[PDB]
Amino acid sequence: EVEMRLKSIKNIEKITKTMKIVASTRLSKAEKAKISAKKMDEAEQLFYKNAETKNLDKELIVAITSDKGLCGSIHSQLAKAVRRHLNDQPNADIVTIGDKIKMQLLRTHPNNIKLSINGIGKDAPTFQESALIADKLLSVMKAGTYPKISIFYNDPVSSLSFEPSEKPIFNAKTIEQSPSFGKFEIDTDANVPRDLFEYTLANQMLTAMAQGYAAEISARRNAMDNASKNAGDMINRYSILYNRTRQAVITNELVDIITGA
Amino acid sequence: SAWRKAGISYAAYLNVAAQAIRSSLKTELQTASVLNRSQTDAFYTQYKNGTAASEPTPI
Amino acid sequence: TNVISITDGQIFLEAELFYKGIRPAINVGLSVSRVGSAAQVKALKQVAGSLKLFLAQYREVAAFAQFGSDLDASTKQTLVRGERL
Amino acid sequence: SSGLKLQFALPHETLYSGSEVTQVNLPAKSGRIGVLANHVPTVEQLLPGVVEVMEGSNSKKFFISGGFATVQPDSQLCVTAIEAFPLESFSQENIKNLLAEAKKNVSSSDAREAAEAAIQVEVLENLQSVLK
Amino acid sequence: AVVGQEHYDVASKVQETLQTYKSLQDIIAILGMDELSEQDKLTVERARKIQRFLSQPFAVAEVFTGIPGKLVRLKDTVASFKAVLEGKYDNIPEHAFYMVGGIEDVVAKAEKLAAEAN
Amino acid sequence: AVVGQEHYDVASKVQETLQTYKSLQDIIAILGMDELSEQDKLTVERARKIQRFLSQPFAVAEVFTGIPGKLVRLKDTVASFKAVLEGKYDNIPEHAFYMVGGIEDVVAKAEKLAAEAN
Repeated sequence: EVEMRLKSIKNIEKITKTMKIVASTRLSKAEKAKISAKKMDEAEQLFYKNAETKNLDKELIVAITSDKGLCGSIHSQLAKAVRRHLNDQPNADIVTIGDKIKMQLLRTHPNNIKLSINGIGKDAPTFQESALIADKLLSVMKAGTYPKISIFYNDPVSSLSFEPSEKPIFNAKTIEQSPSFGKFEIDTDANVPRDLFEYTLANQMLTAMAQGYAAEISARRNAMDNASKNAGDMINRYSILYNRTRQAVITNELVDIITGA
Repeated sequence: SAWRKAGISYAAYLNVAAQAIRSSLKTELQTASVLNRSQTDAFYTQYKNGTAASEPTPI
Repeated sequence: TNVISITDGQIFLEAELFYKGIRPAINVGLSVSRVGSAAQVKALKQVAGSLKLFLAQYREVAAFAQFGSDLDASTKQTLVRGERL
Repeated sequence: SSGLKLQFALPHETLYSGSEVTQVNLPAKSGRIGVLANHVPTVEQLLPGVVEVMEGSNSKKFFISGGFATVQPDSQLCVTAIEAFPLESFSQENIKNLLAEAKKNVSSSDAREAAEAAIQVEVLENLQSVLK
Repeated sequence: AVVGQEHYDVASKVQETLQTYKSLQDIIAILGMDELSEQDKLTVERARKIQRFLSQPFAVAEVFTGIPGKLVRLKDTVASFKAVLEGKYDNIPEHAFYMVGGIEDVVAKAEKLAAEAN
Repeated sequence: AVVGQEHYDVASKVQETLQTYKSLQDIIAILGMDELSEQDKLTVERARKIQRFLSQPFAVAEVFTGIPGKLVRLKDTVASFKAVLEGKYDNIPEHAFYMVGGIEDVVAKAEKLAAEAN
């Protein structure tokens, strides 16, 4: 049964290599998106720094996960934050994004998930797909009326130094009357506050989804990488056992044949 | 333009503008990600209190 | 070894198959028959010509489903076809 | 910092990042935003027009179909547009005349669909207008 | 036709599940329980519970396990296993499935673990 | 200098394309037949037909298969595989060059089979 173990580990290693190639293919696009998305969000963040855009105070619960079903700690860490939010704010509506986050959000509170959209992590973060997702969110159940909304989003530092970290969003009320919003002026006719809330949600969502897709592609290159290491170690051990077993079998055969003679 | 009355949101308007502006261009400008910008496979099925994901209509 | 070198072939009923519930337990991939369908009623042959290839494909997707993850349309269809067969 | 910095980083592909300029005149929602230098703390949602970003060199003209240009107190114009455009690829004739009219077929849809597509009704005219 | 069609099916399902666990053990160790299917994960969890249900307290083995021995009734055991595969106690504790009698003693052990472990 | 200058040129590609076809054997089944580039998808559409075209019915395997046998020559097969690589018949169907004779014999296989579709 050692031979079947070695060959099955070898097959798992081949499958892991194929998954690594798929990870590279998806990670190229995820990084390509995140590169521009980070700057896009920093553009409106400059305003949120130009005007201290602290939001005070029906409050949604969100998470970051692409269209894959967990990779090491890609879905688990976000699920823990989702359960913590469910405990803290049971009456908090959930935005079920992708599949793994969709399944995790459907797990805790049936009355929280207000949307169930799948396959968000199809490819790189696209501006139009993210924008349409937000516009639907900005139209579903008055998520703009949601006084506060925390984005429990991945913060991949370099490779996997992340969890679904929580951040605030400057909404329609919190944009116009920010304490340092006196710095940047708005127009009564232009209706700045609503548009600033929507666009802040847009930039934050695009940047966060791009970072999360990049981080899960990392989980497809930093969790399967650990699995590839495990397969290498198991394969070396099994190869040692089989090479020793074959040699010992041949030796015992020679010994038996001579001992017969 | 008519985002004020009966659209979806500011993102919907600017995204439709993006789709038209890309349509106001040939292949020598529109990169591959513009295809996913046009081919959006995000399937929106708003759930419910009783976990009623009605229909995953493309976003 | 000598029998498998002299016999017609084998139905190498591996223990995993019989443990996997498939009773009888002809491990189709590990099976072999030198004679083959030429020594068969063609009524069987018309369906076996596809049955063998379907089992072969299922052998090609066994590892992919062993990973327990998604894939393209051909792969998932092959897995469902092989398990059903 | 002297001059005026622009942050034109759209959700598609970031174009400008804090580069100095002499003018970034753009078509705001309430009007024409001709912020040349420094500007003042005020950020406006934008209307489809031309952003002739006058750098220290010539003013590149790109008919941009939307955005918001945050005039940060550091003479930083954070123009988080939705689309990018060249000074040459954003200039064409046939692509700006038939596409909108073919889209007018979509306007034959129901009420909410027409309300959405009313933006596209005049979307392509702006590029052919600002192409010069 | 020996011990019952239901018994034969129960044994067949149990063996299939355990064989699935052994077959997936390689990928489980190499990658982890999360990396595979939720159907596969569910089967693996049920199989682990079943394997942990395989042991029992034997009357003279009380020297080792320390529990007074338990003799599981054949029909009761078959029903218990059919239930456990069918998820009539799939939420009971794993450590409360080892060294007990039938699924009744399993539930009693789960309650005891609810009292002590908490 | 021992097998023919062209025969090594084509085989080098033929070995590489099949190895690339072997290299593309894993990737195509993972995410689909899309990831290939224009040269790669050409190879996937040149080799997976050539690897299928690798087959040939035998002049002695008459009793089982039923397809009359094929016996092209070296000057036939060598330039045959190159034209398959060269794409001069890249429009041939999936089974067009498979289980066939030479390159000139891969033309009729699709042509006679295309009669059923029209």
